[PDB]
Amino acid sequence: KPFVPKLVYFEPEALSYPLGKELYEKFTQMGIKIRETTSHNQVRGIPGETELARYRNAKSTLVVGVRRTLKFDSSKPSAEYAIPLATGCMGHCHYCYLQTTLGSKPYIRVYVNLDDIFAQAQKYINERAPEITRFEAASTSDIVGIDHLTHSLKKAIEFIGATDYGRLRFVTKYEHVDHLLDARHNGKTRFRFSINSRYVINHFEPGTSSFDGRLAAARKVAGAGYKLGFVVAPIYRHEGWERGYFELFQELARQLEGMDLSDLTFELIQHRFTKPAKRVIEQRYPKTRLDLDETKRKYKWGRYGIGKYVYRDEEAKELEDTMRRYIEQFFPGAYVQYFT
Ligand SMILES: C[Se@@+](CC[C@H](N)C(=O)O)C[C@H]1O[C@@H](n2cnc3c(N)ncnc32)[C@H](O)[C@@H]1O
Ligand code: SF4
Repeated sequence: KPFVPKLVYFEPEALSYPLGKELYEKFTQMGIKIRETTSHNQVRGIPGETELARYRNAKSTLVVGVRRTLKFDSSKPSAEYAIPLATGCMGHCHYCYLQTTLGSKPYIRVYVNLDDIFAQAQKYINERAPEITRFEAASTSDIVGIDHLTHSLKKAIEFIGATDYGRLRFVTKYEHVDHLLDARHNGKTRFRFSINSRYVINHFEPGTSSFDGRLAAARKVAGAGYKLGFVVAPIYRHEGWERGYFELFQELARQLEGMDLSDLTFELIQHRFTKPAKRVIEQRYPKTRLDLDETKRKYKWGRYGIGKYVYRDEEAKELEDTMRRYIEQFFPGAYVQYFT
């Protein structure tokens, strides 16, 4: 509010880059505890005697490192590629799918070699030009929520804005967007916000900005000329979900009335969870009301990893049809990019 870490790790090589140097100067000036780590993927000594303590303390830890990977992962259906600027999040969403992603770490990571990263991005753009290449910057982090510390996203926005065939997009649950409002985005960045029913936000999204805060930020970014979008996710069949999601879209329309919404986009993602999710989530959030009963679900098998549970076809279809009705009612001429 906005996020500031209570412990910072640096890779020694990180100090060779402007961002690493800048962050070391900032955090030493603030008197924050700073440690050294050989790799940002191998961070040792995070305080805590229990698993819950170590998890919660990791969520208050920042790790400053060099990105050595290299190839960008695909990010379909959002975008062609995930541009890697950060990994991890300070938020505590009970359902967060990043918790059980292969190789995910609970701490927040930021990468300092932006020249390298943007160079590789340009390479991907050139490989496909004159076709457009889209980059997702919040695939494995809340890149916006972290950004006031680094301005790495602001730099990426302006990098992409300068390109002819590159486009950028990202989604956030945080309202701390003021430093991004004067960025030279050149119309090539889609600024999105995660929204949900009152039930889901109140019960499952602690440590994030409120709905009203997210909408205040949305009006700001739209007013600064960014393309605006919303991601309705996770779509979760809680008791009274039909009316809950009806009221979401009704309230969303009221909070955006007056504004031009001719190019507004919606993305719909149903709640999914993996086989190890129940054990992990119940350890980290003992009092959660999140239902992870796999017997009511359909399993989608993994390809190179493990798969996940989604709602059954009938219930998934019901969710999709209902969401599409609401968007048609309150946002005629808004585009629904996908339901998954
Ligand atoms: C990985 Se989230 C990273 C970006 C940012 N920190 C944010 O929260 O918007 C990206 C989206 O995915 C959703 N999401 C998270 N977990 C799940 C899930 N388990 N099932 C279904 N959806 C899940 C979140 O609500 C987001 O809309
Ligand atoms: S804000 Fe996004 S990345 Fe952070 S815990 Fe919530 S879903 Fe996960």
